Amino acid sequence: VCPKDATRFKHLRKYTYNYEAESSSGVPGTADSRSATRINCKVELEVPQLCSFILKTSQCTLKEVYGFNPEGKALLKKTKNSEEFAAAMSRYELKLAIPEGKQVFLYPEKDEPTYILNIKRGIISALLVPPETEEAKQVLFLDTVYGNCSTHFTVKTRKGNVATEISTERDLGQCDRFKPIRTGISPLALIKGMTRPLSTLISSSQSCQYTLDAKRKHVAEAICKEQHLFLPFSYKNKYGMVAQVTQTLKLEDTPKINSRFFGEGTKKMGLAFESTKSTSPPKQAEAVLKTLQELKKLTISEQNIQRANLFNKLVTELRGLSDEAVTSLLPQLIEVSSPITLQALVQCGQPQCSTHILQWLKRVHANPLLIDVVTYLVALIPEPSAQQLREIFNMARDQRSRATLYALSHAVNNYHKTNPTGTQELLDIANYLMEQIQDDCTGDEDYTYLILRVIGNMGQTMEQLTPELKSSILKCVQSTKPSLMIQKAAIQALRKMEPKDKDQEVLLQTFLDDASPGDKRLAAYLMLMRSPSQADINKIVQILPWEQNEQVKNFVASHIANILNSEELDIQDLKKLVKEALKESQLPTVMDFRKFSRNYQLYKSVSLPSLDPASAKIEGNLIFDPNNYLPKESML
Amino acid sequence: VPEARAYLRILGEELGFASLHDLQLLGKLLLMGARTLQGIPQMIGEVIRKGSKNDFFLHYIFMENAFELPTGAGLQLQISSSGVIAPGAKAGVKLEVANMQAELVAKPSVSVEFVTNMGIIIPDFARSGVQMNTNFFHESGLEAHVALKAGKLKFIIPSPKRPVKLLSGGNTLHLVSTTKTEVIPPLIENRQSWSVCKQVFPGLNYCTSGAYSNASSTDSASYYPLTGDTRLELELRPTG
Repeated sequence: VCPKDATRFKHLRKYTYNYEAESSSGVPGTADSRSATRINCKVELEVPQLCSFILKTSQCTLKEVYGFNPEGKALLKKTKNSEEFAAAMSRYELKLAIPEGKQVFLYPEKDEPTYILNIKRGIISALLVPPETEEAKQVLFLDTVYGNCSTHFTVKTRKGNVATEISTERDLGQCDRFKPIRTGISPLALIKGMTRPLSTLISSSQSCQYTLDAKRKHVAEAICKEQHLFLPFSYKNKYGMVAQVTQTLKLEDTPKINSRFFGEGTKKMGLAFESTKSTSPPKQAEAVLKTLQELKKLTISEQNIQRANLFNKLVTELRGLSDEAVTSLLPQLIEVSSPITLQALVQCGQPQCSTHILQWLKRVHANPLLIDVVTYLVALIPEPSAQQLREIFNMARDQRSRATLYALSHAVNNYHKTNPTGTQELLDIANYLMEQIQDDCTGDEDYTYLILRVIGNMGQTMEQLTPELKSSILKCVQSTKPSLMIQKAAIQALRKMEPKDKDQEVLLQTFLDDASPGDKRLAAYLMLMRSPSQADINKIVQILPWEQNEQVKNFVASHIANILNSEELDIQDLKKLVKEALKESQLPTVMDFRKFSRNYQLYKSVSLPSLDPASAKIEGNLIFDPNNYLPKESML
Repeated sequence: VPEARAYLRILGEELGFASLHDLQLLGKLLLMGARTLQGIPQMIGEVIRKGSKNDFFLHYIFMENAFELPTGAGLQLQISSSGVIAPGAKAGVKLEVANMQAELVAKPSVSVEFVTNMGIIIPDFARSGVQMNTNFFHESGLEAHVALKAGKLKFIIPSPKRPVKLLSGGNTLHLVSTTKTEVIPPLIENRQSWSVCKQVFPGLNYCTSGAYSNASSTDSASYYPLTGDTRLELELRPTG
């Protein structure tokens, strides 16, 4: 829908505008002294179809006031980036279509940068012209980059039924986005929620001056100005701070074009605003270093006057910085300083500083117990990030201790529950554990056992990504090269690996094996009961009166008696299969409990009012040998 | 050799284990901790004999509030304010062995700093802001140097050649551009800069100074405590 009232343009036209804006920050009292910047751009509005807008701009030159002139004038010059700034819009073309003249929707291409996006949005908001109405007061909800705003409409000069000079005036305190954006805050400053009176301490409003023509409804001239006033900490609430933003648009040419086509990109974007991080060139961070050099000088200079200032400005620039650059430069900060690094890290309200605490620890070469303690205490922090995963991977590989690896398992579990997307880092860790396990599962005993336990923790992600580790663990299971502890670790690994059919087959193979050790077979039997099949259960039933180690047979018989004894949901489901398997077989009578392995169980079901009956299950495994008097193995 | 080990699982996930090998690790780490401890007193004796300096400066945030809002053209109107204390101290007494020469320094200092930062950011590109700035710094430390040579003692008290000051409220504004940090120079009209000194000691003079610009009648400009790098300070000037 393209209403004719909002037809502030002409189809098949190329309006060539010059956008020049001056931003000045400072005070009028001190000879109007203020930092001033000039931006210029050549905009080529391309309107072949009503409500179809095509935008190519270039010639975007920016200059800055570095010196002034005694007559009050100033001096501008190019920077090192305005050229690269040109590269921003020398490449990008914009298409957009706006239904009824308020559904602002754009078609970005090749992931146009957020700052470029918002600058284009500001340009469009400057370019938005309301539909004609014969009413000197027309206030309504108008969408801008700053949100839905209650903007009025008063025509200063109207020729007949067509307005010529229009002043679009509005007050900035009325839009949706009046809340201060949640920015990086030092957690150590306990001042909270005091922002409301300060927002009251802020005044600002906008007025645009538009010149139209009753020939093609084209805009000849546009003059827009924003004026903020900061009230407090001056006197008589009038000599406070003032901020002016002035932009102008001159129509230069409008050649006729001929193109009956409007393209649209893959993105259908509104006139909202997206999160944008304080970004800065890394090069200036180098001055940061010489800045710390100043500190190095200052202590010999014995001057403390201007120190907190640089501290805050530097951490400010920091919060203007990035992550990978900072992790690259941090060793320099370490080699030059350390208590200062402590100050900066502790006075940092950014996740990256906490991330880099880890390099701090590993570069001061602290005590292993302390680093493992901090490893745990940060391991419980939610919302894991790939970066944190990388540091913890590094320090795991460097220390290879217990608490570190436990933190690895738990943090990876947190991210797995958090982000379903499995990235390259998971693959890197999987490859590392492949090279840690080989295929025979040879190596140390405690170290490799811990390896087996942690992959037993991560088996779900292992299967979801890399079944080669599953092949390795299965071939180690069906191998006698390692010790019994390794075999038991392989058995306990399948806890949350959900053995469907092949692991069940392997367990049945290694259990019905008579040469398999008694403890190995007991573990295989105990874990085969997780989700067994009627065929497997039946076969085990017939093999039971023929297996060796009569203590194992008595343990199995006691276990089956315990299973058939209790009544619940899943245990009755298992008892169904047990009865389906107990057709042409019997079980030996259990005798003694002080010399043979024994299985004991207990269930407590309680009924809650208007809730589910809570069931508590207690298990006890007392493995005994005919030459022992005390429980050799007792897992509860 | 029998081997026994105990592990614990919460909700399936574990939290560690204990074994005889763990006990051996504990014994060896206790031994290594003792071996680290035993050499410490010699190291600290050596370092105090060599002499050094120690500094304790906690630039602790007591008030911070930061934020930014979008602009009509799509730029980053940044505004924040901060109040900080950095109550540090500089010490470190060097000892000269076989020279009996002691050099003593201990100068605690107190600094109340406050800033408001305002202005615009152009993300990844540039910036243009303004800085209201207030410092309140005080310090009190004593200098002495004791040397012993051929049974000829002496207590040497060096005088800081700068006017050791005690009271200072500094109020200054700055313009810090993308790659520059500049002070806003004071007005020269009605530039009232006065200093009153008292001869309290033949080597030190008790001075009070006030430097500002009397622009009260000037429009669009605040009063004498504002509108300039106002400097009202209390110092002690060495006579030289």
